[PDB]
Amino acid sequence: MEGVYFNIDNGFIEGVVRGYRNGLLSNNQYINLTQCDTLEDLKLQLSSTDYGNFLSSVSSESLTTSLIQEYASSKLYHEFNYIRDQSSGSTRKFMDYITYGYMIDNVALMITGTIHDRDKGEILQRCHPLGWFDTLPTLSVATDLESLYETVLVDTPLAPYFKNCFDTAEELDDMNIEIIRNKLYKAYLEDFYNFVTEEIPEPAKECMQTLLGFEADRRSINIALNSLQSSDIDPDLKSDLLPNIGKLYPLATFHLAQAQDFEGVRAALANVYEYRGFLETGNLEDHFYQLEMELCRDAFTQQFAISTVWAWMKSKEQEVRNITWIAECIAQNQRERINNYISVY
Amino acid sequence: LSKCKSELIDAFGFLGGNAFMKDKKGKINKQDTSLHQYASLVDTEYEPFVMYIINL
Amino acid sequence: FFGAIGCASAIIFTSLGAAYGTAKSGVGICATCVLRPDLLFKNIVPVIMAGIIAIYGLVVSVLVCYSLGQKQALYTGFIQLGAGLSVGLSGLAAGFAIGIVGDAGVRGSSQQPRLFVGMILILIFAEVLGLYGLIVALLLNSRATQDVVC
Amino acid sequence: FFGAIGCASAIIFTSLGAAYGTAKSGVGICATCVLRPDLLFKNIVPVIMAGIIAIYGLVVSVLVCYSLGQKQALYTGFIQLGAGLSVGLSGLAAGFAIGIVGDAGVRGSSQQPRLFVGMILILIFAEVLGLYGLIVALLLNSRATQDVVC
Amino acid sequence: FFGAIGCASAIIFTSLGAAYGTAKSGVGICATCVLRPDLLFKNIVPVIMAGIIAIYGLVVSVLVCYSLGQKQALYTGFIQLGAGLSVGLSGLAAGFAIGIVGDAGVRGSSQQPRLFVGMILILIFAEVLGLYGLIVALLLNSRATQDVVC
Amino acid sequence: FFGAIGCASAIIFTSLGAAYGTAKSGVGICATCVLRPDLLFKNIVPVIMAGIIAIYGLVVSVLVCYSLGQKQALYTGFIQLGAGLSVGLSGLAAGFAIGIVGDAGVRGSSQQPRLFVGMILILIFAEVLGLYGLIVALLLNSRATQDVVC
Amino acid sequence: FFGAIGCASAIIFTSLGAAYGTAKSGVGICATCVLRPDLLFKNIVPVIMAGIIAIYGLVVSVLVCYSLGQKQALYTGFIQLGAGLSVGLSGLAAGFAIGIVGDAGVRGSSQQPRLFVGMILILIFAEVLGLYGLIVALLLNSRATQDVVC
Amino acid sequence: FFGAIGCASAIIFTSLGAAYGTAKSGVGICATCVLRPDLLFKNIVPVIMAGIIAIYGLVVSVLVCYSLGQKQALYTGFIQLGAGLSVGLSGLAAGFAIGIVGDAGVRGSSQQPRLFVGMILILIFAEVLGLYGLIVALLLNSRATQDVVC
Amino acid sequence: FFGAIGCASAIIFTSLGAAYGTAKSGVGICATCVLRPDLLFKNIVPVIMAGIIAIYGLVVSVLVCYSLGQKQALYTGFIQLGAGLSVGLSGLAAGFAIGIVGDAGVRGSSQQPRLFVGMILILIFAEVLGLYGLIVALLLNSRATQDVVC
Amino acid sequence: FFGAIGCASAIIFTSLGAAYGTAKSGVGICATCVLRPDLLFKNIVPVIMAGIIAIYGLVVSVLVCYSLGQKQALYTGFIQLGAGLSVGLSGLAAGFAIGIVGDAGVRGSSQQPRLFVGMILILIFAEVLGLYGLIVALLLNSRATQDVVC
Amino acid sequence: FFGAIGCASAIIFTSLGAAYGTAKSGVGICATCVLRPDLLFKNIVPVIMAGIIAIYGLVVSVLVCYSLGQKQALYTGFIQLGAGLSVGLSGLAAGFAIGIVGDAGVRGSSQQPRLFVGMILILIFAEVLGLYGLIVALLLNSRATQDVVC
Amino acid sequence: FFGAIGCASAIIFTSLGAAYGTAKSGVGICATCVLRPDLLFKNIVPVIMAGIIAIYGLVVSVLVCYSLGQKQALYTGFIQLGAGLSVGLSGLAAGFAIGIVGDAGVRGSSQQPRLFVGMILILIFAEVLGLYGLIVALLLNSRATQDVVC
Repeated sequence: MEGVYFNIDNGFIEGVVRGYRNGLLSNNQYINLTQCDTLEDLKLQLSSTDYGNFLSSVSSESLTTSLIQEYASSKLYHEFNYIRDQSSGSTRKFMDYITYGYMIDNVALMITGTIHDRDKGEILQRCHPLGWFDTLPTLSVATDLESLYETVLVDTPLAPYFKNCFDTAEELDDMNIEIIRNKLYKAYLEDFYNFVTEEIPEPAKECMQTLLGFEADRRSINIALNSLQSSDIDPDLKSDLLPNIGKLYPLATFHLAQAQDFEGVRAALANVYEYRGFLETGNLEDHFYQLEMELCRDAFTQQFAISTVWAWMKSKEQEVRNITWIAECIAQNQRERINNYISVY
Repeated sequence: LSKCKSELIDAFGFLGGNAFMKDKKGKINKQDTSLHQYASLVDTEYEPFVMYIINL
Repeated sequence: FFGAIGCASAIIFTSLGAAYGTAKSGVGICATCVLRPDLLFKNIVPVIMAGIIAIYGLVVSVLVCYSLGQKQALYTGFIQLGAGLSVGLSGLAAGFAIGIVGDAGVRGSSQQPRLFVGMILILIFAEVLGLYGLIVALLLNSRATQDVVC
Repeated sequence: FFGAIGCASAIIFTSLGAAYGTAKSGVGICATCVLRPDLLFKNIVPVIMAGIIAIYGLVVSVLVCYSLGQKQALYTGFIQLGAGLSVGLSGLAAGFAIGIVGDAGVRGSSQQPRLFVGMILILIFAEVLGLYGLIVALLLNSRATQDVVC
Repeated sequence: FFGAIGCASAIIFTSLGAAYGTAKSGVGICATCVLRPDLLFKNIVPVIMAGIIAIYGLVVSVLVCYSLGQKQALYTGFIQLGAGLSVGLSGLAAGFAIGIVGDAGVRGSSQQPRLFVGMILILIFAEVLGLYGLIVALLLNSRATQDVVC
Repeated sequence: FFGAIGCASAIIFTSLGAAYGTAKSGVGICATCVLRPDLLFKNIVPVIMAGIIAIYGLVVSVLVCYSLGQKQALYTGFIQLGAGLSVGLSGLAAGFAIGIVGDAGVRGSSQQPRLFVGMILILIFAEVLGLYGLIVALLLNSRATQDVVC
Repeated sequence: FFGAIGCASAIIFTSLGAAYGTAKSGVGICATCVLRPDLLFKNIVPVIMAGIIAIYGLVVSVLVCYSLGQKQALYTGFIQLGAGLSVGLSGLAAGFAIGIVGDAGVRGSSQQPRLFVGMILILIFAEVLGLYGLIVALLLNSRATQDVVC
Repeated sequence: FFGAIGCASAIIFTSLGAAYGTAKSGVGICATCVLRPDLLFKNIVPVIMAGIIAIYGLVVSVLVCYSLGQKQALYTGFIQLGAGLSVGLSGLAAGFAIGIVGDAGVRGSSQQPRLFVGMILILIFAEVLGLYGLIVALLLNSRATQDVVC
Repeated sequence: FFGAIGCASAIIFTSLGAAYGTAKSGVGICATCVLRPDLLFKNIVPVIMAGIIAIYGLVVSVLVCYSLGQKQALYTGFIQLGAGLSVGLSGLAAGFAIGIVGDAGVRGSSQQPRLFVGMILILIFAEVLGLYGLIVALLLNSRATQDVVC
Repeated sequence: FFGAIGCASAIIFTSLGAAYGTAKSGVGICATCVLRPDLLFKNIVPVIMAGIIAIYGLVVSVLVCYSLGQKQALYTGFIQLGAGLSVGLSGLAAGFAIGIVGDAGVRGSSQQPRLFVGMILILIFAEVLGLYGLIVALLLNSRATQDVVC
Repeated sequence: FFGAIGCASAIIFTSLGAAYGTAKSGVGICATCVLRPDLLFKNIVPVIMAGIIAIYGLVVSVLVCYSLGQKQALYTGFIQLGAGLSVGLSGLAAGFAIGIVGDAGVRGSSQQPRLFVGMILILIFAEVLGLYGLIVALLLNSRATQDVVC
Repeated sequence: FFGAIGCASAIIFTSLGAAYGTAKSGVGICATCVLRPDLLFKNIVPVIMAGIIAIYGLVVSVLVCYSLGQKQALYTGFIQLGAGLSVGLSGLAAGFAIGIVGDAGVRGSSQQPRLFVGMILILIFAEVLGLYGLIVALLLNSRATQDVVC
């Protein structure tokens, strides 16, 4: 069930994550942060949080875009990067995978961007496994498939990118930018489930398990909405096939994920859930954030568990994007859009 | 082809100069590595006398 | 005989309980320190709970030594063995509780050091699992000697 | 003989029961308490349900202890053993029911503090198992005294 | 001798079984109640299915106890033993089944609170197993009558 | 003797099988019930299907109970014991199969009314194994028994 | 005696085989039916292909029942024992095999209605172990029996 | 006796070997059948290869029966036990290898139809292992047939 | 006694060994052949390395057969045992080596046609063992037979 | 002689404990030094705290070894043997706790070495669990040494 | 007897080690061979090492084989026993070490020709175990049968 | 006798220890040699640290080997047995430590030339363990041996 814990590494991680809870950002924290219009009030409310620690250090009243980026560097290295080193066992492996999972999509965007000329070393904010001076620039400068192998071998544990990289070598998706990204997202859901499957005899997942399944579902719907108005290229991998065994099946998830907008799969997907799969971009985005963020907050009550660490990473990316949206608007005297509409962030 | 490439290299390579002479003999057609494939363009290795291999 | 084994069984289980306790807790202390290094005075206290389990354990063991019959019997052994067990695994069972409640409690201490005291109270509730076994154990040791020595 | 290990069984398995229970809830308790600091008072009452199985367990031990005579047979041993088993393992399983709900019940209190008392009634139902074993153990214990096969 | 252990067998498995049902179901109750706390009355009906199993066991157990004679042969033994077993392990499986359904049916309640009558129906079907085992065990004892199974 | 254990094993394994079945079948039925709330009548026929093995079992056990004596030999014992196993295990396997097919098959019911009869048909293939197991047990039991003094 | 244990092997293991067959085949069909409900009549033939062995095992066991007396000797026992084994594990082994091939093939069916008959061919070839076993056992049983010495 | 085990090893193991081989082969064949549907005949050739192992095993077993007396000799007995083993465990091993090679080779069938025979050349290499078993077992049977003269 | 089990071990172990080899290598090869169908011949030569272990094994086994039939005792039995084991362990272990080396060496065979001889050489180091088992065994067989003698 | 097993157990289990403590604590130290090499001094103090268990183990052994001579009573054997186990497994368990906290605290150091003295203090509390055991054994050993009458 | 288990032990374990050593190093060697075709001459040396372990083993086995006979006294028996075990289990570990360092070392061959010689140096340190088993077993054999067993 | 196993344990386990060490330590070094092509003399020292343990081992092994009898006394024998136990499992424990730490300690070299001495020191703390078992064994061993037939 639970309470059979004896992991050296996961205690250490959890203690650090709990110390952060004291200063964590919350739905309350955001609700107060939107009301502002003056530079000073906003500043003051934020200062006690984990992100707030950085602003206290360097007191800045312009709250420009660049300021936000520096803040992300400092926090991501401190919260994620340093701690992994000091971990071991399956706690290190599991934590590295979820972080790497974001990585898979970003690396591809830096590499294709490079062919087009984007940036040769500069990477921006997002949950990542390594910093902007460890592995990610070495990855970015290269335009050929081969080099991507050689870099990946250096950092142990072996990235999920290695496997993904073999498939993409043979052109099973082409060089068209969207078909690649959709395949990497199918892969990202698939590997996470498997890593969960191993880890499950020791913790207790209800909320986590139900949320991971809903995350998948939302992703499938995202890939459909996008490839709509431009057709879905079904021969190549651009649509999600996912283990379900409930209402949906492998056959069902594939219909849903393509551009087809087929209702019978939809009836299986939701009946009482606010998201149903609409041809409206905005509405789904509001719902996605709220739904995704709940189950993670409830999950924090679990402690010294594999369940808690997953929820925390997943919350931090959603947190990053929120903060970015609020600090930019107040710098230039205007209100927020998305932050104002939802009450759960 | 493998035998041909070697005999010419041994025989004529000396005229181009000792500095010019590198051993990375052999040929990999599979994508497992990109060494072992001559061309003056790359700094990895060089042809040691004017030789082009033409594959139709 | 088994009476001697009685001693053994007691000294091991209760070590294991308390070890396990101190292990988990300790990792919580280690962890708390890196964001807030001055909660030590509160933090340390969980460890000391599991340590007091052994001292009650020790009295039983020594008692059993003395209470060995002449060459004993099959029946004599088994009373002594049963006493050894009682304090031992009741000892382990409190010790295990103390490590898990404790560890969560020091992360408890991290965020609020004011309602840390509420956690201390949980810790104490688990020590009674030891005490109750200790009581029995004493009574088992005494029964061996009674009946003009069993 | 086997009766002494029966005494052991009782106080040990009921304690493992209470350990896991106190443990599971404890983890949830610390989490909820450091966010809402007025629910400490509620928290105490889940914990104590698992402490109170042990005190029935303690009594059965005491009976059985007394009921050991001198140079018993395997047959007399076995009767006494069966009683100790009954309260040990019902205590063990009951203990479990108290922790699994308890933890979850800290999440319930938090979101709905009106329904603190609703959770309590749910917990009372696992206590019926402690009552059920305990009784039966008494019945057995009384008879069980033969002191070399009646 | 094995009669004591018969009672014990019954008291261990059924206890485990109830505990499961209470545990599992409860966890689901707590979750559904954060959305709706007027489904308190409906949610309670799944949880309580497991606890009543043990009361049936309680009839049989006390029976077997009173039927435990002061001297027993191997044959008297297996009948009392076999009898406690049957109610214990039917108890285990019934209790387990009810816990799984009980959590799931409570989720069923939350989204649809008018098919509440239909979830209750699902549950009763897994109680039937507990009953058929209780029956068999009781009858086995009563018919068999060695010397009223002494 | 080994014959009494026969009575047990028959009703225990089979109770397990069905419970397993009900539990699985339930988890599916409650989920499908938010897609269409009219599937009550269809729902009831998979869940309950596996539980009709046990009532057979109960009958067979009662035959055996009455045919018990005061002393069975090794050779007689082994046949009674082996007959119990027959009903218990077929029960155990049928139930397992029926809850898997049963849960998945609700999705099938829901979407396509017309193939409800087709789901029922998959399950029924397992039921045959429960009927013959009872058969087989009866016949065995009849030969073996000759009552007391073997 | 030793024969009844034979009858036991046969009727347990082949029931288990068929159960697996139906389970694996079943879950596959249930998935397919909510997109293709015309292919039911075809679908029906893979599942029931593992059922036709199962009916054979059941009969074998029923044979052994009739062939058994009050008691038999060791020699008569051993061949009957060894005979039940043949159908029990060959039935089991085939039953499993037909289910795994089956499940994957209902998904092929879904994609390619026309080639249903080709899935059936793979299935039939696993039937030889089972069938061959039924024959061998049947023959052994018939010959063995005379009660006491073959 | 040791005869019964001879029978047991040969018919259990080799049956599972064949099951393994077919299952595994099946999963590949069913994936592949949608892709290329007329390559059915070729696909079919691997599946039946593991099926012929069983029919050898069962013939060895019918003999072994006859070779069991009731005189009981350990050393004549042991050759029958030892004989069964040999075709059993060799049969299992051919089956385990054949399903792996069989599976991987249907991918071959799909892509390179023409060179399908290269898969066969591989597959057939694990049939040597059955011949090796067959031969050795037969001799051993033949020696054994004496109805265990003590 | 042990001597029969010697026969048996030889056949059990070396079959399985060779299987393991053939499976592991097989999958790699079957996969590879789709790139270039020209490595057919090359690829087969690794697979045939595990085929030769077993044929040696048959030569030692067959000898033991002739020396068996009769009721022996300790002296023949243990020397026959030791011979069985020898062909057994080399077959198992060399068989094991070959499949590992073989798989990774399928990449070696593919890219390197001139370091193909190197690939053979690794495999060829494992074949040394097959010889060691066999030579020692052959010596053993001739000496073993003395018949009877404790 | 059973005292020879007692000397060996104390020094074997504890050396393993000491082994485990140093293993863990080591992987942490080695990393921590490359990050900040200025924490060498601090980092070393935890690892050797877990090698103090080992030093006690040796002493018990030395004392007893000498008192064995070549002959003692059977009864004497059994107290000394049991003495040895006490220290041994108490060691083992104490060694686990010192390795876990030890490991985590050098990782604590790495981020913030201010409270380096607080990691150390926890480890010292776990050294009491070895101590109290180390005492009990010494009492047993001397008394038992008398040739019947402990 | 104890002689037979001396013979079996030596020939089993040292062969495993060698097979393992060869297999493991192979995995590395195949991979490096494709990347450069020029490192053949180094690749051969790590792999072949674990093959020279098997030959020292081979010697012990033969020695013991000549000494083998169960009408020998127990003293020969136990000396065969001690010889078998020594070289076998060291042999096995020696094989492990040679294959682990062996795998890893292929990276060291490829980049730095110069520091190939360091890979060999590690490997020479793992050979001491082989020596250490072989040495005791040889002497042992010299005692069993005087004159190095001729 | 029971001495023979004393011989076996000693040489076996101390060999296992050395291997584990050489292995684990090896992997770190092979990476470091291409990460840094100048720390060769530094890398070499950790690995060879475990293997020296064997040499103290060899001493005890040779002594007890030569002094074996046909039938040795029970009392005398175990004293021989226990010297063996001590040395084996001390070498093993030490060796286990040195390899986990060992692997870790190559990182230390790699990044920090100056803190080379601190990596070694952690290794040398576990080395005491090996020594101490050898001591305790020696003592015993003096007495135990007395030439052939102790």
